[PDB]
Amino acid sequence: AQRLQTELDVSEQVQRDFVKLSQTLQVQLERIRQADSLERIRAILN
Amino acid sequence: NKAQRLQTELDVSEQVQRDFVKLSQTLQVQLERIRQADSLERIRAILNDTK
Amino acid sequence: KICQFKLVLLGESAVGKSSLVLRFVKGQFHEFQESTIGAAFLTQTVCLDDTTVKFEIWDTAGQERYHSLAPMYYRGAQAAIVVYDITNEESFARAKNWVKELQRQASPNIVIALSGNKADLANKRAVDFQEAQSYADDNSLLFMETSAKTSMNVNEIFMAIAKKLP
Amino acid sequence: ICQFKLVLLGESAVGKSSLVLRFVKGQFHEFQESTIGAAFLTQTVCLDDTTVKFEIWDTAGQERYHSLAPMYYRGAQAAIVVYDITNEESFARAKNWVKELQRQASPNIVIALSGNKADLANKRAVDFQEAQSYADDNSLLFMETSAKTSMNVNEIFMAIAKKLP
Ligand SMILES: Nc1nc2c(ncn2[C@@H]2O[C@H](COP(=O)(O)OP(=O)(O)NP(=O)(O)O)[C@@H](O)[C@H]2O)c(=O)[nH]1
Ligand SMILES: Nc1nc2c(ncn2[C@@H]2O[C@H](COP(=O)(O)OP(=O)(O)NP(=O)(O)O)[C@@H](O)[C@H]2O)c(=O)[nH]1
Ligand SMILES: [Mg+2]
Ligand SMILES: [Mg+2]
Repeated sequence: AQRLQTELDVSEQVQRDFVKLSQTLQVQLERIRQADSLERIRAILN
Repeated sequence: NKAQRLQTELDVSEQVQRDFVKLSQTLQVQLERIRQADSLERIRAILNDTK
Repeated sequence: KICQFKLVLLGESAVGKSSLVLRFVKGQFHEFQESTIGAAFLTQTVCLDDTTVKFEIWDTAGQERYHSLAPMYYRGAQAAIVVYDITNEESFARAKNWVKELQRQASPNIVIALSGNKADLANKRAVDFQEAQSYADDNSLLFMETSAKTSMNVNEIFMAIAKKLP
Repeated sequence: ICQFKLVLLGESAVGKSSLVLRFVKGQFHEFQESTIGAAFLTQTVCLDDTTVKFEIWDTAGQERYHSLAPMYYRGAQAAIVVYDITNEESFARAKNWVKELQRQASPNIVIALSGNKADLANKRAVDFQEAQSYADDNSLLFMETSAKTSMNVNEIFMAIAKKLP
C-alpha cells in the first residue's frame, strides 16, 4: 500500500543510521589499535 | 506484484538493520571495555576478543 | 559481592536522556547535546555500602523512527528509566506509552523509574508534579524530578534503582 | 603525506576478508567466517620515500548488503574487485561490480581486479587471458592473487598506491 512504502522508507533510514554509526565505531576502534600509549588512547575516547 | 516484492524488500531491509544494530552494540560494549581497561596489554586482549 | 546489571533509558527525543547519563557517569552537562544516533553505551560502578554495583547503561535514541528497535535494548534489562521533559506535556504522554510497553514486553521484575527532567526549567513547567507523582504511584514507578543541568536528583534516582533492584 | 580510502567488493566467499588479513596481518584462515556488514582496517606502508596510509573497507559480499555498498565506496579513491578463479559465476558477478563503480563511484577511482585463490590453479574455471582481456578493455589493474600463499597481495596494493593521483 501507500503505508507499506513509507514503512520501507523509515526502515531503510534507520538501517542507514546504524550503518553510519557502525562506520564511526569501527574507525575509532582502528585508531585505538594504532595507538602507541594510554595517552593517545584516552584522547581518542574523547 | 506491487505490494508483493515490496513486502520482501522491507523484510530484507529489517534483516540488514538488525545486523547493523547488533554490530554497533558489540562495538560499543568493546569501546567501553577499552575505556575501562587498566593496562595497555588489557586493551590488546579486548581488541582481540570475539564479535 | 558483585552485582552488575543492564539498565535502559527510554523517552521522546530531546528530553535529556544522554545529558542525564553524561551527568551520572562523567559528571558533565553539555548545553548543546546533539541528538543520539541509534543508541549510546556507558558503564559506571557504584557501591551501596558493602556490595559493588555495576551499571551497564544503554541510552537509546528517542526519535520515533527508532521505536521498533527499542526491544533490542531493553530485552533482558533488569532496570529502566523512562524520562520526560516537565516543560512538555506531549513528552509526558509519550512517556506513559513507554511504561505500558515495558509492562507488556519486558520482564515483570524490571525496576522502572520515571524521570521528570529539566526541573530547573520550572519557569515553564507544563506538567504538574503532583499529577506525575500520582501517575507513578499507581504504576509502582520510582518517580523523581531531575536536572541533568544542575545534577539535582541525578545520582539518587540511579542509586534508588540499584537498591530496589532484586 | 598521503592517505587514501580503498574498498573491496566481490561476491561472498571469493577471498576479500582473507586478502585484507594477509596484507594487514600476514594471516590467513582456511575457515574465515562470512563478514557481517563490513570491516575496517588500516595499513601504513612507506612507498619508497613517502608514507601512504591504506584505509581499507572490507564489505560483506552477500546479496542482501548490495544496496549498501554505495555507502562504503562513495568518497573512495580506490577499489578492489575480487573473484574466485575457480568460480565462473563469481567472475560474472565482478563484471557488474566494475560496471556499478564506473557509473556510480568517483570518476577518478582506481579499480583493481583480483583473480583470487590462484593457488588453486588445479581447479581454474576462469581463463587468465579471458580475464586479462576484460580488464584491459575496462582499464582495470588485473592481477591474480592468493591470500593463502600471499602471492601478489602486496603487489596489487602497491600497484594501486602507485597509480593513484
Ligand atoms: N535546563 C536543562 N536542559 C537540559 C537538561 N537535560 C538536557 N537538557 C538540554 O536538552 C537538550 C537535549 O538533551 P539530550 O540529552 O541531547 O536529549 P536526549 O533525550 O538524549 N535526545 P535524543 O533522544 O534525541 O538522543 C540539550 O540541548 C541539553 O542541554 C536538564 O536537566 N536541564
Ligand atoms: N585456496 C584459497 N582459499 C582462499 C583464499 N582466500 C580466501 N580463501 C578461502 O575462502 C573462504 C572465504 O574467505 P573470506 O575471506 O571469508 O571470503 P569473503 O569474500 O570475505 N566472504 P564475505 O563477502 O561473505 O565476507 C575461506 O575458507 C578462505 O580460507 C586463497 O587465496 N586461496
Ligand atoms: Mg540522546
Ligand atoms: Mg569477508
